Amino acid sequence: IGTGFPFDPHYVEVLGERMHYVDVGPRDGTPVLFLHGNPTSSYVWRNIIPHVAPTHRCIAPDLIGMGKSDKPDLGYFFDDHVRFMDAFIEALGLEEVVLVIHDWGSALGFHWAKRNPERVKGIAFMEFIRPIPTWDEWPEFARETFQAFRTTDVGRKLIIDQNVFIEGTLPMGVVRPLTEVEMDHYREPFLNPVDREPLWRFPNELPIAGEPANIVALVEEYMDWLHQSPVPKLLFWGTPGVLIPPAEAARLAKSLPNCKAVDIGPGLNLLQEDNPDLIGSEIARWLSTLEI
Ligand SMILES: *CCCCCCOCCOCCNC(=O)c1ccc(C(=O)O)c(-c2c3ccc(=[N+](C)C)cc-3oc3cc(N(C)C)ccc23)c1
Ligand SMILES: [Cl-]
Repeated sequence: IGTGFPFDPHYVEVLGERMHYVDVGPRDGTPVLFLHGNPTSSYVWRNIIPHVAPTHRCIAPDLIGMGKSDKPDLGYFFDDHVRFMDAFIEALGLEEVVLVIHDWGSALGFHWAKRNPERVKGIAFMEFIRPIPTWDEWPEFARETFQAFRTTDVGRKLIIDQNVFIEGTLPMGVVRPLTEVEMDHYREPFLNPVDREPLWRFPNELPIAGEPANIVALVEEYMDWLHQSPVPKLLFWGTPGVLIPPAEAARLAKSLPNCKAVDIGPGLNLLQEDNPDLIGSEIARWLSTLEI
């Protein structure tokens, strides 16, 4: 499994800030837009892109506050990410896209697609944001720790002051051990404790047991859109999962129109880090089939 990130940095000014993005592959045709989540960056896609890039343009931004993108003194609410991602997509002139999305990047991508349904030609997704109706549907092993994260004093202490989302949660979201290079590359954006705001606001945004009500609503709205859309869909899932347990993956593979579902083997949240070969191969192949 490659630890390298052999992509030249590109930057675009967005709302007066700058965002970093990978942009590889051919200049024409429909681009594939890869959206990471918490607490990753475009780095999470490094072993998936090289399988897609021979045939398609691959664009992988770092969310505002993350990666190599700028770090303005925001609250990094989901609304903030929405604003910056809408503006990134316009600043690059993108017209139609294929979306490849994960964790909070999935809330972004689905919320975009709902609002711009004529510009979305396919969606591949994995470990994605859906409403978690009660805390019982959060996995038991991570339950206590996510509940602590969703406080101000204790959660900030953990995420911001002790860097637990990077040091603890991130390796607990991958079945294989991450290597020290890997860990250092995920550490890099968050060396300064003050830059850890998004790492804490994210889990506080998770739509769990009805809260926060605004996020619950928005997520329900794009899940309804999704259930009704004929757009081609590709769902990766793993066992036991985190956000998407196998039973849920099986239900969505039948409930969503035009949905192909692919089991990656063992997986928790960062499926890309457990089976990037399968994921990149199956995306490249599926992309071919969107023309058939
Ligand atoms: C969009 C959703 C994203 C989900 C992201 C990944 O998924 C969630 C899986 O949740 C795990 C939640 N639990 C913890 O973060 C946690 C609990 C207990 C302990 C612990 O060590 O007591 C840690 C922990 C570590 C666990 C594993 C680990 N590995 C596999 C190398 C390393 C750990 O290191 C630390 C370090 C600290 N510090 C104070 C620095 C604290 C806890 C751990 C995590
Ligand atoms: Cl999160």
